[PDB]
Amino acid sequence: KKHRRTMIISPERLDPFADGGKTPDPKMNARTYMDVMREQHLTKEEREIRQQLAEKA
Amino acid sequence: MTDRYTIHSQLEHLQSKYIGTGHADTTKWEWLVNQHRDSYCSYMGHFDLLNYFAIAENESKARVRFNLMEKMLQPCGPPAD
Amino acid sequence: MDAGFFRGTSAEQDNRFSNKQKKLLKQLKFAECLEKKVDMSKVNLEVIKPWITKRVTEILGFEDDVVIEFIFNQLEVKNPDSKMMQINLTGFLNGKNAREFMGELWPLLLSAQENIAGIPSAFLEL
Amino acid sequence: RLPPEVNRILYIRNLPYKITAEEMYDIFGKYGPIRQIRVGNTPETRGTAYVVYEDIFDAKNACDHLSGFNVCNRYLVVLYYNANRAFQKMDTKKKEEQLKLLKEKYGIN
Amino acid sequence: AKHHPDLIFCRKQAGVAIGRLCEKCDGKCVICDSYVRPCTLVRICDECNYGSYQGRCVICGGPGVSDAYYCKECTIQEKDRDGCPKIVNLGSSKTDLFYERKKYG
Amino acid sequence: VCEKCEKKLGTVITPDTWKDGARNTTESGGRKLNENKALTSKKARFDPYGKNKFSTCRICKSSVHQPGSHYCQGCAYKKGICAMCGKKVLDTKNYKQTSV
Ligand SMILES: [Zn+2]
Ligand SMILES: [Zn+2]
Ligand SMILES: [Zn+2]
Ligand SMILES: [Zn+2]
Ligand SMILES: [Zn+2]
Repeated sequence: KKHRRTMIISPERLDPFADGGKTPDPKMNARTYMDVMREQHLTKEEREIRQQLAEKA
Repeated sequence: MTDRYTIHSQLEHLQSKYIGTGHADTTKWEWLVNQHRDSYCSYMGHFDLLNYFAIAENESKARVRFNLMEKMLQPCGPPAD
Repeated sequence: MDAGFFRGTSAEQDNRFSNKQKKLLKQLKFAECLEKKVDMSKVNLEVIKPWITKRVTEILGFEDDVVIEFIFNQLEVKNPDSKMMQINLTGFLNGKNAREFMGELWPLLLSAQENIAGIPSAFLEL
Repeated sequence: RLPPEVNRILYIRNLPYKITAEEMYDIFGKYGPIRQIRVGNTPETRGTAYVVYEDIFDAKNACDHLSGFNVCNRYLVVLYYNANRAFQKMDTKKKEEQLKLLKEKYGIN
Repeated sequence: AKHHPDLIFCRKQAGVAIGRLCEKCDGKCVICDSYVRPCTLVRICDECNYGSYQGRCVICGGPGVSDAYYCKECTIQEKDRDGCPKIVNLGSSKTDLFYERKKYG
Repeated sequence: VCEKCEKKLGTVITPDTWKDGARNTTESGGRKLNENKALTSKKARFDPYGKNKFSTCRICKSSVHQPGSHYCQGCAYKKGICAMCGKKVLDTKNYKQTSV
């Protein structure tokens, strides 16, 4: 259960449907879907890296 | 404001369930199309209103019912927008 | 009681919330051509699939087989609802990419059903 | 032999105003090396601080002994900071090039 | 119930299952919650007597001990025709009572 | 009342909470479904034209409060009898009944 205390509140997320699905404004710094999936894939990869580099040393 | 929006969701819930309830923004056209269609259904249902209409026009009852079913599509003309 | 009885209310029971699907069918701006009806028995699908895969892959910047197969699964029914498909993709893609995406996938399926072979015009060419 | 809520970051209340940077680091640096110190500028936050220790055990010890210390004739209130949220995006491009340089360096995958 | 505005009825198409009432709810009307003049028997929809839930209370959900009726006034107004009258959500009052006793006890 | 007269008793509109041996619950059958109140109105209630007219005690001549009773509460308590039929339900040889 303690795993729910590891999770932190994410930064601001974007709403695609807001204002009739308008063209998204650049430099808004709101995460979209593809930003989220990149971060998820990137942390999976980073832990694979540390798990590999653990066994070497 | 929020009370306006909660009234709005409740009334569209009703209108889906019972076809033909209104809300504060029912137009004339909508109200009258509902009461035309309800009238047609009522005429089909009662046997003696349907007899009366089949006598007053010299038609058979099957023709009368079929014409009433044809009128159910646009009973009051096209939508007014 | 194997689960609780209480599981939340469904949308048919609860009047406190408005119908979000109808509301989005009003306010999103859909592409020009999506009103034309499509029959999928008249369309060949597996020739359509690699273009979709490639199209989604470059829009996304990576490949998501769940979005891919989701799009494919929506096209399995006989008359696919195009407006719901643009809504259901708007979350994953920009909502501007979803509009463009339907705007090219839909006339392509129209061209496919007009053919006898099942194949749209630009794919008969090439 | 530690509770899960222990953290490297400490939050400090009742800090006398315009205390020096040197005096701060000297007070908090006894328990271990210090990763970073942030001091509140805005007047609603003014007079309170965050201190990050490089070691988790030093931060544990500084909470355990630091509390109720008397600096500038006032008691010092120390707590753990609960880093419960993130304030910016994690900048996938920098993390990508960093991981590419590590993986290139050790031939991992 | 009529005393709780946030409670919600099932209202699906009722079936051949007879709804029942636990000892606490015995003798009252499911809709308007009265004690007098019982007119008609309550029928519940299929899902609401699925499985283990077969035979629980309509109004609260406890072990049912007698049959539930509509009163005469709900029959005359045809409130007995709206659907399955099983209450599908606990509501704020029931939940608050639990946490309050648990805090104390 | 005595045991044979208890079919002449009136019932309370609300059902009894102790269900066993009740006369007004659904299971007992004394609370019937689809009751028309106008048809069952004169049952076990006073009706000056009907069969239960306003009676007085046969002994003290003061008015009873229960339909179909021939003895007022005090006289029935003191003599030990059923208020409706007058059969004795209590042996009062050793009881100094006190009206106080
Ligand atoms: Zn109950
Ligand atoms: Zn009722
Ligand atoms: Zn139900
Ligand atoms: Zn008397
Ligand atoms: Zn008797």
